[PDB]
Amino acid sequence: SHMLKLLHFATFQNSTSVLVGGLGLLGDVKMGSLDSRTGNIRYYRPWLRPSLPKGDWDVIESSIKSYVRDFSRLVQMYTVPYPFVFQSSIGCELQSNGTIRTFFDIAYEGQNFLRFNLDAGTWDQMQHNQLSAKAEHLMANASTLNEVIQVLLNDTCVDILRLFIQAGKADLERQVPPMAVVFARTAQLLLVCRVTSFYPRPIAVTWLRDGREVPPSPALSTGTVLPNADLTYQLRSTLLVSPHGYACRVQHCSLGRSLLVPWH
Amino acid sequence: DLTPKVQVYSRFPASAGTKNVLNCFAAGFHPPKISITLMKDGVPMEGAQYSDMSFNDDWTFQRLVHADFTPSSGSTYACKVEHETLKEPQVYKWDPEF
Ligand SMILES: *[C@@H]1O[C@H](CO)[C@@H](O)[C@H](O)[C@H]1NC(C)=O
Ligand SMILES: *[C@@H]1O[C@H](CO)[C@@H](O)[C@H](O)[C@H]1NC(C)=O
Ligand SMILES: *[C@@H]1O[C@H](CO)[C@@H](O)[C@H](O)[C@H]1NC(C)=O
Ligand SMILES: [Cl-]
Repeated sequence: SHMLKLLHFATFQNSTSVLVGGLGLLGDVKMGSLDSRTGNIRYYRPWLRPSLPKGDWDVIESSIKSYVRDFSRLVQMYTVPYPFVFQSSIGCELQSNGTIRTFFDIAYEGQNFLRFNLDAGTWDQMQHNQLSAKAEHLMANASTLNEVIQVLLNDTCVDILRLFIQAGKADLERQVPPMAVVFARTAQLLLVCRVTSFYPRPIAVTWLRDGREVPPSPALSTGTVLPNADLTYQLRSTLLVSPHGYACRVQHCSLGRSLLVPWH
Repeated sequence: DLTPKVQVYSRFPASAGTKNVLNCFAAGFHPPKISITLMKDGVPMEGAQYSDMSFNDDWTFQRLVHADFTPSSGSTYACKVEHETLKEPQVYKWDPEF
């Protein structure tokens, strides 16, 4: 599975002022972003620019900048009091299947507000209120744009995806092994397994009691995955125990075989 | 709106006099405007770098702030966060075990 995702957001501060940002992602690899001051696209990965000719880049940049500009203009024209925020998430995903999933969602005040329907080439209203109803009817009226959106999502996004999978294969296939320590915190005792340095993000950290997986309960917290700045990840998992043998088990694709760290 | 959820943690298990990176990650917040400042002994840390603002599949914004550091015994480290959901700036101390 691979995914190409473009993210955009906009805070409308008043009728003439809007702070925009945007990001391009290939899985969790940041391809580039939108300079929130000049609006010029910045490219973060060296394989990007040579993967397409200049003319294609020019069309991509101009379409991004028109999208952003037209978005702000539509909102100001048709809205509801300042300040508020819109977001977009636009892209496609390729399974190993060969199966394509496309997405084009707009959020408003942090909730799904409009969603593109690829097969019908129209818009689904996502909020049960007048603003979302208006937006849906307005966008339903743009037949030609919607025909073009269908091709952008189903053909051009996918084609660029396939090509980016090949051009950026080094990023995508990069792996970094986890490092893990176990220590106890005063509590009962709270055992902590802290894992860092791993890439890619999927991982399985479990506790063993005498070689046996401790089942889920409120005694066992597995935390949430946290990012490091060098595009690796960190996790902490804990187990409330009473002073059995305990070890933390870390399974990760960089390992094929798992990391086993005993509590001492 | 949604108040930020903040974690402060180092890149590696910390050790006095050993080079490391201090991370402050704010997440789950809305609107995106927020100040995040890594602090050492009550003052902003030098060398702080700010990730691009981004948001997760459920639309909540997040940001990672990080700085190279060499923790020493006796210094204290924190991340200070201002967001409109907060009546005042909130100081999250680094627990040198995390
Ligand atoms: C809109 O916002 C900006 C910056 O906050 C300000 O400089 C500008 O004059 C504002 N416009 C109005 C009509 O208040
Ligand atoms: C999307 O693309 C594939 C061809 O690559 C096609 O079989 C499928 O029907 C397309 N769906 C739409 C709505 O165009
Ligand atoms: C869509 O177009 C119709 C007829 O062309 C028009 O009367 C209507 O107001 C439009 N709907 C919106 C929301 O603009
Ligand atoms: Cl780092």
